[PDB]
Amino acid sequence: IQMTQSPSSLSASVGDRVTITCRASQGIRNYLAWYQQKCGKAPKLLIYAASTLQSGVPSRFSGSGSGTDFTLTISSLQPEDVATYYCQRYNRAPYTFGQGTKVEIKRTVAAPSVFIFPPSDEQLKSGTASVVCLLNNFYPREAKVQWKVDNALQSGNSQESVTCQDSKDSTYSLSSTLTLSKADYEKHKVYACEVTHQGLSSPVTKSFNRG
Amino acid sequence: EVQLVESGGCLVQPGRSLRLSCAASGFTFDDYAMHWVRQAPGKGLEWVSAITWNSGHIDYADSVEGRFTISRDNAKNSLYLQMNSLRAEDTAVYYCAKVSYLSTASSLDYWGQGTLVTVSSASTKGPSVFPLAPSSKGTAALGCLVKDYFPEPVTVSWNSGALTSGVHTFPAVLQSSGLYSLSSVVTVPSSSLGTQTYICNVNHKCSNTKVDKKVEP
Repeated sequence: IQMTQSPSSLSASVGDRVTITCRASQGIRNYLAWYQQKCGKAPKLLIYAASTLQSGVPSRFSGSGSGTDFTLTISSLQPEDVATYYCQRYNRAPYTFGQGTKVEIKRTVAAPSVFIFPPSDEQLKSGTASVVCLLNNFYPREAKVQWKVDNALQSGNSQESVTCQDSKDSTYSLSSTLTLSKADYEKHKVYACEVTHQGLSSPVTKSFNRG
Repeated sequence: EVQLVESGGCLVQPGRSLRLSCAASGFTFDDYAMHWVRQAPGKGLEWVSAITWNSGHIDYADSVEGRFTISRDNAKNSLYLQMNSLRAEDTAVYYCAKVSYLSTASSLDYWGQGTLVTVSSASTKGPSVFPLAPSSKGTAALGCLVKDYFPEPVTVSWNSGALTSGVHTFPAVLQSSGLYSLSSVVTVPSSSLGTQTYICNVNHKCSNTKVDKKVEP
């Protein structure tokens, strides 16, 4: 009663062939389905019977194996194949799902659009003041965002978010959110994020001066 | 067009017990085994429970034995999961799923969209919505800030859903306070900025609140 997908992650480029495996600890036989789950959506059945393919699912998803070692192949990665993939046994309970396998499409570098937002007067009436810096459509996913109030480089008081890679063009968007209380924000003037990214020849600093 | 709608679960206290429902339609309910599969926020799928069409056999996972109970009311085309002794770590999205064929040794070919259950003693709070108005910083960007609410989730649409191109609604991120915070932003043609009205519609189901902020330069 146990199934091991391998590997955990994999970033492939478009056109590539991508192989995920799934190792059953008992003898599932033909009794294995493969599931695709796109970001923030339910899962979809791609493959069942280890090797049959659900209607309208593209020929490019193809799985195989029998009994104990199984293997899903995506013969030509498209941009919409960035999902997470799961295997599952269904001979008899427990109908166990595999550990998962996240797959990220790998495009050329793309620098990010950068915006910045001082705190609403709406929010200052409520005591706290958060500044939001936006990173709009980029790859690769990593980027160093650095806050600086009066050039004093802030630490420990900002939190990032990041969207899933786009199914169309495989780009991320990030938001860092600096969070001060009206009293801290009201002392300083020079408020800035500055963004380093691989797609950037030199760092960017969008900034504003009020507070 | 087969569809499975889950409901019932929002916020629930540890030790206590909540009951998830899954009315189904668009196929003969009497025929297919049903499952419950759950996904822990930021974790894999996990198989919870299973039941034959005539409620005549049943299985649970070890994670679940002794606390949950699957059940089904074929007459009211509906599938239940009584969840007792809820632990903090039961917090997950809970899906029901029809079986491919007239057999239990069969895959899951339609999934509901799944209700989020959160297990916590903390109390529910609707969110403060704040405007991220467009200033200096060809195109320009504006958005909303959905601050300090609990539990997950909120839904943000723009201009009642008519606006969709170029919208980022970020994953909520939990704060020191223990409340979630959120940003939803759009890229817009700046040309329109003085003529076009942009409104974000936030809607926090678990606190009955719903707000419609209008963003202005």
